[PDB]
Amino acid sequence: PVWRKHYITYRINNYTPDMNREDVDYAIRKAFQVWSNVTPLKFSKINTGMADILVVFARGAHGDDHAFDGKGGILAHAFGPGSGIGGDAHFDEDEFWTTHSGGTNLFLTAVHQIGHSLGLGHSSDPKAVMFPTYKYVDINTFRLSADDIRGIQSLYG
Ligand SMILES: CC(=O)N[C@@H]1[C@@H](O)[C@H](O)[C@@H](CO)O[C@H]1NC(=S)NCCN([C@H](C(=O)O)C(C)C)S(=O)(=O)c1ccc(-c2ccccc2)cc1
Ligand SMILES: [Ca+2]
Ligand SMILES: [Ca+2]
Ligand SMILES: [Ca+2]
Ligand SMILES: [Zn+2]
Ligand SMILES: [Zn+2]
Repeated sequence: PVWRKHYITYRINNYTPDMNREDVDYAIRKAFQVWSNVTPLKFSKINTGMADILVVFARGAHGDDHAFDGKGGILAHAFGPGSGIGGDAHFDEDEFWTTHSGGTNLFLTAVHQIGHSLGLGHSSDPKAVMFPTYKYVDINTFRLSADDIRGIQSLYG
C-alpha cells in the first residue's frame, strides 16, 4: 500500500525540548522535500485537524504498542501508508536530537522515517537513506542514492 493521493499533509504533534522549534520545523520540512523532489508528492504542513502524517516525539511507551527503549537502540519508527496511525512518524525523545552531528540528527532520521511513512522498506546500500543503520553523513552533500530513488518511484512515479 501507498498513499492514494499526491497531496499529503503532516503535523507536528509536539516539539522536542532538545532543539529550537524553528530548527525542528526546518529539519522536518526539508526531509519531506527530499522525497517531493523526486516524486509527484506534495507535502503540506497543517496546524489544525487530522494530518495524514503525524510527527510525534515521545519516550518509552506511548500508546501504539511499540514502546521506545531509552537512549540508544531504536531511534524512531514510522507506520506504512494507512488511515489513523498509518504514516505517523515517531521519534524517541530519549535521544538527543540535533541540527547537525553530536547526538542524533533529526533531519537524517526524519528522511528515513518519512520513507517508511511513504511505504519504503530498507536498502542494502550503505549510501542509501533507507539503509537500516544510522550514521551521520555530511548534510551538505546529502542526496538520495539511486536505490532510494527507484524504490520511491516504483511506488509513486
Ligand atoms: C529482514 C528484517 O526483518 N529487517 C527489518 C525490515 O524488514 C523492516 O523494514 C524493519 C521493521 O522494523 O526493521 C528491519 N530491521 C531493523 S534492525 N530495523 C531498524 C530498527 N529501526 C527502525 C527503523 O528502521 O525506522 C524502526 C522500525 C524501529 S531504528 O530505530 O533502529 C532506525 C535505524 C536507522 C535509522 C536511520 C536514520 C537515518 C538514516 C538512516 C537510518 C533510523 C531508525
Ligand atoms: Ca532509543
Ligand atoms: Ca496517519
Ligand atoms: Ca531528547
Ligand atoms: Zn510509536
Ligand atoms: Zn528503517
